[PDB]
Amino acid sequence: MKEFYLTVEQIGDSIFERYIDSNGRERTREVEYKPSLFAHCPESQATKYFDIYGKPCTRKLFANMRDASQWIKRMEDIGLEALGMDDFKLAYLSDTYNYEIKYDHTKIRVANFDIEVTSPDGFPEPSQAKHPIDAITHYDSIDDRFYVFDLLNSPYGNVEEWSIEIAAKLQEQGGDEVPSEIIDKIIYMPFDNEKELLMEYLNFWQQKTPVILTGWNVESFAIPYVYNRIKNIFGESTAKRLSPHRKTRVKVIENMYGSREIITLFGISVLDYIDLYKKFSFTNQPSYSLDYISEFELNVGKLKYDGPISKLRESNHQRYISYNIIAVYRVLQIDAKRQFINLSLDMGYYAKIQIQSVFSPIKTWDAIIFNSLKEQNKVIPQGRSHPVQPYPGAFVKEPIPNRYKYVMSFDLTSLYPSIIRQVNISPETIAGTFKVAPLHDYINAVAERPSDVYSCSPNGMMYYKDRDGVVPTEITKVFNQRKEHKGYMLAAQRNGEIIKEALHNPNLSVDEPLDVDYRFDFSDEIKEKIKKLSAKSLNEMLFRAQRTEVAGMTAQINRKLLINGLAGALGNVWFRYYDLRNATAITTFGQMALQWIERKVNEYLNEVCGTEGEAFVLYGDTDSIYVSADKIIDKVGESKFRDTNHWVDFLDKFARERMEPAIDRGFREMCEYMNNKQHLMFMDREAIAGPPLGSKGIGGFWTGKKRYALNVWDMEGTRYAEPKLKIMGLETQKSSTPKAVQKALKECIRRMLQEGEESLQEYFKEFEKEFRQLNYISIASVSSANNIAKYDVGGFPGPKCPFHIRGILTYNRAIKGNIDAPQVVEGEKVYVLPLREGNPFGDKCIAWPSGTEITDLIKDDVLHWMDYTVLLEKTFIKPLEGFTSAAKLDYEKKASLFDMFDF
DNA sequence: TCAGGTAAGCAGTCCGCG
DNA sequence: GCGGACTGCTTAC
Ligand SMILES: Cc1cn([C@H]2C[C@H](O)[C@@H](COP(=O)(O)OP(=O)(O)OP(=O)(O)O)O2)c(=O)[nH]c1=O
Ligand SMILES: [Ca+2]
Ligand SMILES: [Ca+2]
Ligand SMILES: [Ca+2]
Ligand SMILES: [Ca+2]
Ligand SMILES: [Ca+2]
Ligand SMILES: [Ca+2]
Repeated sequence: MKEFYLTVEQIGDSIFERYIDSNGRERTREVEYKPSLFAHCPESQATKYFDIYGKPCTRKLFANMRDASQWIKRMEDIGLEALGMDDFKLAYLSDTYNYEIKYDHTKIRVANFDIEVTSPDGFPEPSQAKHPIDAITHYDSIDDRFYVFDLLNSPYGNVEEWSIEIAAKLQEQGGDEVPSEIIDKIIYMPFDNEKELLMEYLNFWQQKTPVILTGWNVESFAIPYVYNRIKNIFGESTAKRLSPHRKTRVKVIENMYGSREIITLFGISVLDYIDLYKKFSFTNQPSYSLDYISEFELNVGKLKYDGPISKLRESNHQRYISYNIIAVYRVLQIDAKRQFINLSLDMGYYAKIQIQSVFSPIKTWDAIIFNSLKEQNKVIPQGRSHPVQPYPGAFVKEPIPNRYKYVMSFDLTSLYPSIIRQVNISPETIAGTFKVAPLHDYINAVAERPSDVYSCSPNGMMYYKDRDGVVPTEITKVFNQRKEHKGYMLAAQRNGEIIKEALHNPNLSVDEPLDVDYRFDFSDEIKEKIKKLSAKSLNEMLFRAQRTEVAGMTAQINRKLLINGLAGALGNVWFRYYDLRNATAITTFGQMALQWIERKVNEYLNEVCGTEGEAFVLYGDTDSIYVSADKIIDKVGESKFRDTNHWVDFLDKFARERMEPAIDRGFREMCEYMNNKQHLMFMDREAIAGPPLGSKGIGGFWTGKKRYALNVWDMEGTRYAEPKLKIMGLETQKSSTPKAVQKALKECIRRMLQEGEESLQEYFKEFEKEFRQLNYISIASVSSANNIAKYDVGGFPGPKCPFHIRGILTYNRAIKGNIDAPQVVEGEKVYVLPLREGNPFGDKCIAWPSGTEITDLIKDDVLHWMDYTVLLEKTFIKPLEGFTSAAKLDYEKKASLFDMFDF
């Protein structure tokens, strides 16, 4: 096997590297790496190094890394460009791994741990670390073992040994329901004192030093706590053994509001799973507690316990230890599903970066482009300082607020990256500028053709056409990877729908799930065998189909994130290739393409229906168009269809055979208009929407930009066994809206689109009548809480105080002088509820940490003074009024004349 | 909420709107 | 009441 790196660090004048050697063994080496940088020179000619612009460069080989860094400072003092990779470990990896890296994950030590620390006086601050660490579970992926370190004797209590036998038993037997599949994988180590616990942990850490270190909030809690605790007890040198190079750094993380401190452990890549989840999951949650995310991702219920956590070890150490083990497991289960570690490794090695750099598309692209250019002997430019300037983005059409019965959407494949490729936008393909006409002139094809020589964007920029730029070239590579995984995702989706179909008629027989690859469309053979399976086996298969879909989704959606991130990286001052000319060239081009093809679709459809000037495109956002299809359906007549699937077939055929060709023709013309290098505007049908045939459903509606709902039957080639509501923007999609309210609004929408005005009024009446039985948490609003301090004036709301902040301030007064009550954390999310006037809290609302029950100190009093009426109007009625009005219907039955009986 | 980008919606505060 | 200016927060793309 080829070697691969595990980690890389710069310490003084040494590169420190952990790696896997050609034998498959983990290794560590110190390399006094001498870096090279470059300077412009006259042709000469030496001379094999050229900058991206083609200007000749002399390589300057440095004695050590500090000389190289100091030289960069001198070149700035003098006012001259210091060229080349100034992040010296990237140059190191580039020289040391001059090939496409093939990693073997089973050789990489992925660790995930969680710790427990008991605290009577509130939250155990990692900076202080003044309380004993009384438990650590550390799973090791190489050993496949959960290592449990359990403190028996504490100032906060002396406990008995944990029982694995009691832990395995059901909650109903009195045990802790530790999953049977991990029981045998537990290595349990009890300790008589915390010193002996920490000493073994460090010895253990040394024998099995993590490469990849993860967990839930491990970066913000477990790592800083463990390091500081050890620091307080043994001294800093001992704490520093958490790093295989014995180097650590207190690092300050800045944001908009304040600053926290984390501990950088050199020679380890920390990928905090909460952070992977937030970057890669593409879900906005009301809470990021492990409990909450586990429920959502895995459908496993909350770990129940009586009393507060700060009394749990003392009252139930058995359960304490067991919940610490389950915590670690639940993260592994989430990763088994979402595969974010795999993803991170994939991308990290592809880019040749430190794995933890995957969180930064800027750092990822810097490296991909650097390695690409080094291969051609090209030298990268120096990073400059730029002032942050706003620039324009996409076009969003203003829709006429209305019901819309029949809709087909069309969408451009990977828009921004395709534009980069079509136009050939790169730092070194800039050819010049042309005199620009107002955008509408280019849209309506009446402006002077920008150029006869170069590939153009309507923002004024012209690009070379002889060769592909390094941005287009490299972005094409990641795009192709993305297209493979998306293939798998869509295939697993289709497969999922065939299984769902077969569930309508499950055979009565004891059998097993078929060994199949859900990444590929089911053969006719597999299809028939499925029609013969039991409900149990079909369900087990659906689950696997849905897991294959989620793995494909992660691999595809995040590659899409990386490629789109390049488009935006160009508009980021910290990026080596920041150029607002290039970022605006991408966005302006997109504005044109959309509005150009709106004009084209209108013309085609107006011609084919024999009308003049009617809008067929009702809406569009960034890269998609929504086309009214009422007139196409009405031409062949609604009564001419067998069932819903029949008109869905018909429109599918209309869109694939008549529409897309016309759209392709239109986009080809725009390519030759802008004189682009390559036609890559591919706009395929996405969704086909409408009511169930024979129903009073309205099909879909829009209330404004980014706010609409559609009843979808087919999406990207997936024919739904059950119609799917595609709701964009509306309150059902916002994390700030209550759960109960999301469900209810959704049902109201379902009824409007699938059933009609009457069915809608049935539900609203019933909801309104029962809503006061709903659990207080399921009707709380959620909100992130920033700048509580800013609006805090002596316990009371300052001027302009936000509603949710007032709720927090109210919560603070009610719990004042109590260290044990859960504190609201600045920057996290809170649940919010309105309070009836006259309450003992003395204000109109209260807030408390989301994902939690409100403390028993005030719960009863909160539940009593809860303003239901206000909740109903704000979160539910108002939004519903907005839907019903846009769609031209009523949620309350209005008074007619056909009713007054007997009169 | 350390970690590509812009567009644009809605809740709420404050206050004008004779 | 409702909107406009403004802050704060969230989603669509
Ligand atoms: C979803 C999304 C889109 N965009 C921009 C860039 C996209 O090219 C453009 C269109 O978005 P999308 O239509 O959502 O996706 P896409 O065209 O990039 O890729 P595909 O349709 O094949 O899945 O909007 C972002 O900048 N960030 C995002 O998170
Ligand atoms: Ca815990
Ligand atoms: Ca698209
Ligand atoms: Ca798409
Ligand atoms: Ca059957
Ligand atoms: Ca789209
Ligand atoms: Ca097509």
